[PDB]
Amino acid sequence: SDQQLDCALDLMRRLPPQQIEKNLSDLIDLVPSLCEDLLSSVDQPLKIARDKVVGKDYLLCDYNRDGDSYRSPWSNKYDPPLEDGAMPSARLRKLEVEANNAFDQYRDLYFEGGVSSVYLWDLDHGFAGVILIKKAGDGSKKIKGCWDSIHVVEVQEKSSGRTAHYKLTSTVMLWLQTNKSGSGTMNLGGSLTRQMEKDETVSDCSPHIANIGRLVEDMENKIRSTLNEIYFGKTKDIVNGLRSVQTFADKSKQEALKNDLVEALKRKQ
Amino acid sequence: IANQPVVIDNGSGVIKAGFAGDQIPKYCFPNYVGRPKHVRVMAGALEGDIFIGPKAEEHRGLLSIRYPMEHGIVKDWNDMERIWQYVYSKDQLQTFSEEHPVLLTEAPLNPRKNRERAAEVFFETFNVPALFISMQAVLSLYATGRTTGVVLDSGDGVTHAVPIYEGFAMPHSIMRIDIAGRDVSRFLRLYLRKEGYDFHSSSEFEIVKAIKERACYLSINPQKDETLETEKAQYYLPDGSTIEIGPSRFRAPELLFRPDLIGEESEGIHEVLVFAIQKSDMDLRRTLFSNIVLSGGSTLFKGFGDRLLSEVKKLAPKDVKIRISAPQERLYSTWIGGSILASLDTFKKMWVSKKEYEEDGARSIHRKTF
Amino acid sequence: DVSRFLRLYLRKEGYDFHSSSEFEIVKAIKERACYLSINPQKDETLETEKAQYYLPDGSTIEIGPSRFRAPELLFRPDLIGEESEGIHEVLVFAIQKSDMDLRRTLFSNIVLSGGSTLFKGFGDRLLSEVKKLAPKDVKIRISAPQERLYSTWIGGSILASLDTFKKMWVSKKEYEEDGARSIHRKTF
Amino acid sequence: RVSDEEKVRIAAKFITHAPPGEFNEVFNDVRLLLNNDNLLREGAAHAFAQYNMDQFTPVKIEGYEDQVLITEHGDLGNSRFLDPRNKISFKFDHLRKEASDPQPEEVDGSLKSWRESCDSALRAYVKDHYSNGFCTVYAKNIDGQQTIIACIESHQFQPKNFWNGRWRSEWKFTITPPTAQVVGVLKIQVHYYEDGNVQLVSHKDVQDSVTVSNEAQTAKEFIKIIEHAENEYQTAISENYQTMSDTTFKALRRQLPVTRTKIDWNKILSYKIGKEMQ
Ligand SMILES: Nc1ncnc2c1ncn2[C@@H]1O[C@H](COP(=O)(O)OP(=O)(O)O)[C@@H](O)[C@H]1O
Repeated sequence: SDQQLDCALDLMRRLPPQQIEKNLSDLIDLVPSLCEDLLSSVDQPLKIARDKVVGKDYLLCDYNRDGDSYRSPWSNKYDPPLEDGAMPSARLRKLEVEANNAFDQYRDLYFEGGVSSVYLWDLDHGFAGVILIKKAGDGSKKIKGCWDSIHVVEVQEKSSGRTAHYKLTSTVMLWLQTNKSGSGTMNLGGSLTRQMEKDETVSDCSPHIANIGRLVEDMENKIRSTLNEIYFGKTKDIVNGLRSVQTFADKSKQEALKNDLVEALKRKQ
Repeated sequence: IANQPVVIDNGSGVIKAGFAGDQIPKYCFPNYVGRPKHVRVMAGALEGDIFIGPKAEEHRGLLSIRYPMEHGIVKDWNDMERIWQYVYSKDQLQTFSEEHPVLLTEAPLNPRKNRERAAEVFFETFNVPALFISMQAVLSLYATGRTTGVVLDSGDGVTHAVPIYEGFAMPHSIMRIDIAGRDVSRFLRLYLRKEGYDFHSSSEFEIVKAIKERACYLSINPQKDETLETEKAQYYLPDGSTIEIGPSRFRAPELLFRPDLIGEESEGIHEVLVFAIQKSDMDLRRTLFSNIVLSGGSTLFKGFGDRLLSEVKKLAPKDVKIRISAPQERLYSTWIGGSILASLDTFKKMWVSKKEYEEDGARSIHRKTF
Repeated sequence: DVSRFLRLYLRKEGYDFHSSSEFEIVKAIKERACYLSINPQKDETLETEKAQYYLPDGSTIEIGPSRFRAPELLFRPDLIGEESEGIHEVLVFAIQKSDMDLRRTLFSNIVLSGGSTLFKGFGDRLLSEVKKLAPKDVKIRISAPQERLYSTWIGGSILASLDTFKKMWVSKKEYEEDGARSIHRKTF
Repeated sequence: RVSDEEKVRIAAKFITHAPPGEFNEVFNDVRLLLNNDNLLREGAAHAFAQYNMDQFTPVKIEGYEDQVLITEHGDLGNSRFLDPRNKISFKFDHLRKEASDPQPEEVDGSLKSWRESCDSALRAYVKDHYSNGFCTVYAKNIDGQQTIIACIESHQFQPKNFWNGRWRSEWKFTITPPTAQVVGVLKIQVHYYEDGNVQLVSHKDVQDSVTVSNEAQTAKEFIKIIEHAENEYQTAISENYQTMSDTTFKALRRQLPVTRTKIDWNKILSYKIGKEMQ
């Protein structure tokens, strides 16, 4: 049933990014023996939890999925009440609380709201973390958007000397809508994923978390940019290439002179 | 009229013009209008109060230099009319603006209203018999003679990347960002203020422009060069003074690669070129990566193409053929291509005739020009 | 510089002050005999009451028009012969060269400080000038606390008295290790 | 465990959301997955009928070289859509994508004059603004009302360039003679997946009216309303793409912060910015 899995992933690849959760559950309802085989490479939105003791929010994924509970980084507690989970290193717990702090600053600077979370775990010669960012559109506004970001980062620290090897994998799951009069309703799905790795020197002024912050910042700038120009301009190009606004036989004139100049440019070769 | 056509390049900082057929243009003057600051008292002083060309360059100490074209757009049509009249004055053409064909370049993706008002000016004020408008990229590839390629030119007001296929600019993949050499000059002025040598005057701003054009190079290492302590290469002011530039002669041209230094939501020139090629189809990426021409005046920095090659290696796909050509006639590639497109026999049908415009309007030009 | 230009105008009045220890008397005159005209030109086309002034020497100086045109320099540095801008243009350009999403918030919060903001009719003229340069129907609000001379010092007293200041300074050891680059590194 | 009757709703859900030009691939990924061709045979057959009747599927007519469109508004049961052009009935295999039985449809006669009239005017319009367009006009005396259901469809299926797109357009030319409230819809679905995944889904609920003055006048006038709304809609869509870096995305994620600078991570981590003080 391995070909069945390949076609299943391609089906999710071509599936409409509006009902990712429901249709993923449906596809799992086909072959439930292949269920938690798909929940590793099928990108879907996030789940907002609620830290009761702190009064914050924290997102849900597999990295915080300790057993079947979730480690709330604002409290380092598990919900459902599992007092047998895998607590992170106390060292990494302090590094994680400052990580959550720095990314709250990051999130507030670019997203001006939204929910974020940064979990962490070990490595033999380093550590690794995940960065969840979920920005839903302004509910008051008509723009029904939902920015979703997941950043798999793996700090492969070298021997000593404080130089590292920062491996990072990201993912953006966009969502957009406008109920504008000129467009009626213009829905706009979309999703990206990239990888980047750099070896920035670690120091007392340049900790690991700062290097990760620069990488996440650059990565999201590239993804948002890349999206907006390449992919969205590509869609605009497709709509313009399908139907043209200019009347034909006028386009035959401009394309006529265009082919004339094609002959002119390829005439003096 | 059956006479030689006049090719005009509306440079954002340096307007280049002259009759077609000529290879190198013999009439080049900057794009600004200066008015006298001080009050004239003595009789027999200068006459005119509006200086353009070499007169403005000689009397910089009197004129309050202002620009009429910022970021490709025209913000003062009176000044552009005066500069267009100066092109036909007794120092650049010594002819009329109503008895010759006229070729006018423009930056790509410009607003419709600019072409509209330019047509209004060139057809009502000047009674131009033949007027044709074009881009500043098509002409550069025409001058280089290549067929397909990506034009990365940088004027004093814009840096646009245009992938051209067989002599035509694909409108579906033109990239344009409002950043250029003038903004680098302003950024450079800010660093000079951060060094002591502050030049807070427009008549003194061209000295900063000369500093940009003479002692500014791009650094390959964005951090090792940043942490250096250079030899502080001196520069002589136009009076006899000295400026120890130091650590700001390279940070100032870095604006063209990251516009975050000025705080503007855009992308660097290398990223602009990457997106300009990736917006196009797969069928030409291998050829466009091997066909890049660095036109434009602002692309003359010492080490611009080298750092571009390094950044494209960091952004383009796996070890693809990255060929970037550096023509020595970079400053006038667009004008040379203008002479090429103007001296064509087929050119007798692309210009919008005077009667057509006067009886139809600019909409007819938009339905006819390209 | 306003005092310097005032010295020039006092010379044009006829009273000469050129000694270095007399330039201070010119500063004293700027501090207690100048004001800002609301209308910059309508008041210039009139003859004021020409109030007197008592020098430390005991003489008497009638100023006249050299009291409102002297601090006019701040709003027009053409009088000194310079292509710079006025104060109002510094505010409007500082606000407009920012994110468009913060312009209203910045126009609703303007704070003055520094001793030159103590002239009579300063804030009122600044409001008029900014209204002429700001876009229509945007609430402009200029605050002017009573400690404009002590604003930066009181702010220093609040900032340095915090526990985060320990981590905000530059230690002597650090300066001996890195050098001036450590200061430019931790300049904020 | 899930029953078999729910698999019909599952396959229907996967076919009714298949992007244009990618139906066969959804079929392969559902054939090699549902494992019972009988269940998806009946259920998915109805789903195929839906997916091919709603999206104005391009069907080839081998006799007259026209490539007519199958619109939901015309059928006689066993894929017996009535081709208005050439007055021929036809069967069609939704999977084979090949029509069958070009029997010369003995149409009862509803608005055949309007059918080819507005069809002709729309053929001119399609040949004017649509590159690979296709027109089809259904004439029907629906529930005691004469109507024209002019449909427009254009598409580009380029799998080598990893994209698709199918401009679909319907115009219920309600022939309510005193006031033809021509209300239709222009739904668009565009997919692009080169090194990623992007889907554009839109539609404009066009609403316009005109009195049915004459036939040729309302034919070309129907084209006038059509050219108006379509030029308007395509242009407006392009400018929505133009104003997206600063408005829609800024609702989601800004390009640069409100301070227009990068993040001094060394500053935030080294000390608290003064957020504790207000
Ligand atoms: N040696 C140089 N180094 C850096 N910039 C230069 C040099 N020489 C000329 N320039 C730049 O050339 C620019 C002129 O723009 P230009 O390309 O002439 O506009 P256009 O291409 O629209 O005519 C100025 O910004 C100036 O900074």
